[PDB]
Formats: sequence, structure tokens, C-alpha cells
Amino acid sequence: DFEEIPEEYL
Amino acid sequence: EADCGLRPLFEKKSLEDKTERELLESYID
Amino acid sequence: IVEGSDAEIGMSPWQVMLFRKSPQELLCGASLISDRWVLTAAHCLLYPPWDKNFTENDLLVRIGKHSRTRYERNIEKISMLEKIYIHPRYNWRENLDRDIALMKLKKPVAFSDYIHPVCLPDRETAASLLQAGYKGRVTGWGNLKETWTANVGKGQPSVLQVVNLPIVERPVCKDSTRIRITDNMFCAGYKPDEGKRGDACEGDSGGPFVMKSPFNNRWYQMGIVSWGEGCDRDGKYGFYTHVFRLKKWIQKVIDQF
Ligand SMILES: C[C@@H]1CNc2c(cccc2S(=O)(=O)N[C@@H](CCCNC(N)=[NH2+])C(=O)N2CC[C@@H](C)C[C@@H]2C(=O)O)C1
Repeated sequence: DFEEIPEEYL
Repeated sequence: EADCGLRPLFEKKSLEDKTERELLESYID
Repeated sequence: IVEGSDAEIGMSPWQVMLFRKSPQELLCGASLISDRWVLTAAHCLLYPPWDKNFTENDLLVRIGKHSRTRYERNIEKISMLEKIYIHPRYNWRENLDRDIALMKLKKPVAFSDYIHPVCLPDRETAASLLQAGYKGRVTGWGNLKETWTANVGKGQPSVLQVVNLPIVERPVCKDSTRIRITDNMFCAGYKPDEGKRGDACEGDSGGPFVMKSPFNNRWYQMGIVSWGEGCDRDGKYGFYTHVFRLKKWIQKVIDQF
């Protein structure tokens, strides 16, 4: 695999 | 009330998808 | 999806992806029934036998996706859960009866060319569309094969996969499993003498089983990817949650008024 999503969600 | 089931790039654009007819014909057998 | 195809862009705008924060991984499929509610299968959030028990804080919801792995900045929308609701009589011990679950988003989502809700059936619709022999459509990002040679390929598809399966006569379903099937289930798939294949598979769970109404030109979600015995086996079929039967519960949970 997955491209990275914004860390605010993680 | 809320509209649904109508795909913005298909139904609404008067276009149908590649295998949609298989669904449809399955009715009129 | 086994023996399916790449879906066209914007082909299932109600298709939702259930993402896991850490580790980051694809949990299941799901659908958008509205501006703030998502409908998935219970067994995607809770399956004790495997110590599976997710909560509102462990997941994410990704709507408007096409590609399985990409972060589609311009088209997709990432939402956080406000509350999860599992059918009180969901039977995870024996047959997964009432395998349904609703999820309430924290903030409403904005509809688009890529994000649109699917409809829920009414008595007449369910009555005339759910008839054996009639075809339905299943979509997901799950395994392409029940099994495969490790490291030599990729069991998962690059983009959303779509397959069209016919509904099977109850008796026929009943005869295919040792499992106790209820009136809350339904089965679909081709028969061995049918000359065609296809099935949902691991990762497709929670996904929607939809149908198209010729008269009103609208899509209706008749079932939910539930369970099965492996993927694409002959003389075996997929079992979907009967959405129509469980509508009152949905209705009760949602409370639009
Ligand atoms: C009453 C079901 C029957 N079978 C199973 C159960 C539990 C775990 C695994 C199996 S399975 O490996 O046979 N098949 C998977 C996947 C089948 C996919 N094929 C299809 N849908 N046509 C299953 O049903 N599952 C449902 C429960 C969940 C925990 C595991 C697994 C899923 O991931 O799909 C109980």
C-alpha cells in the first residue's frame, strides 16, 4: 504493498 | 427520497457498463 | 474475486474499503448506503474463534477507490468511525446467521462522480428481483484464487474486480453444505454443468451483492458477501446475507426520523 495515506489518520 | 442507485458516470450519462447487459438479459430469459 | 474482471472507473460508487490502521491492511469490502452510514458484514469486525474483535478506533473507511493499494488523493475519501453496530443475534458460533453490521461515520461524506449511495430494496423489489436464475453482481479487491504458488505472482488484484453470478434455488443451496443455512441467507454461483465460473473470495467479505431494476434503472443491494467453502469450487456456492429480511433492524438502528 500500500501507498501511504496521510498520518493524521494513522 | 434521496436519489440512489443512479451512477453519476453511467446511468446519469446515459452510458452503460461492459457487462451490465448480462444482468438485464438474465431477466428476460 | 475469482474469474471476474477489472471494473470500469466509477462502476460501483457505493463500494467501500475497510482499512486497518496497524498493521495497514485490507480488512473487507462494504457499501455506502448513505451520507454517513456504511453497511458491512458482522464477521468483518467480530469473529471470536479467531480472536477477531475490532473497534471504532482500529479501522478506517476508504470510499471512492479503484486501485487496491494506491492513495488516490484526488478521488478517494478517508473516514473515521463514530460507532459500530453488530446485529444482536449474529451467530458466529454456528452458521454466521444475521451476518450484518452498520457503521456510523464521524462526518458525512461528499457525494461525487466516484462516491454515490446504493439503494436498499423494498417488498416488491425484493419480491421480483430475488428469483433463482436471475444474475447479481459482486465487487471487491480480494484474492483472485483460492490458492496459489507463493512468491510467484500476486494473489491480489490491482484494481477493483467485478463478477456477475446467478441466484441458485434454495434446495440446491441446502444440498451443497453440511452447514445450517437460514432464511437470512441466499446463495449464488454457476452450476457444474453451467460452463462458467466465479466467486467472491477472501477479502471480498462485506462487499455488496447488487442487482439492477430495468423499470427504474436503479441499483439495489440485495445481499452482502458472507461465507463459503473455499473459492470457486465445483458443486459449491457463495452465501450472501439476505439484506431484505434484516431491513427492519437496519431501520431500527438508523432512526432517520
Ligand atoms: C460458515 C463458515 C464457512 N466457512 C468458513 C467459516 C469460518 C472461517 C473460514 C471458512 S472458509 O475458509 O470455508 N471460507 C471463508 C471465505 C470464503 C470466501 N468465498 C466466498 N465468500 N464465496 C469464509 O466463509 N469466511 C467467513 C468468515 C471469516 C472469518 C473467514 C472467511 C472470510 O474471510 O471470507 C465458517
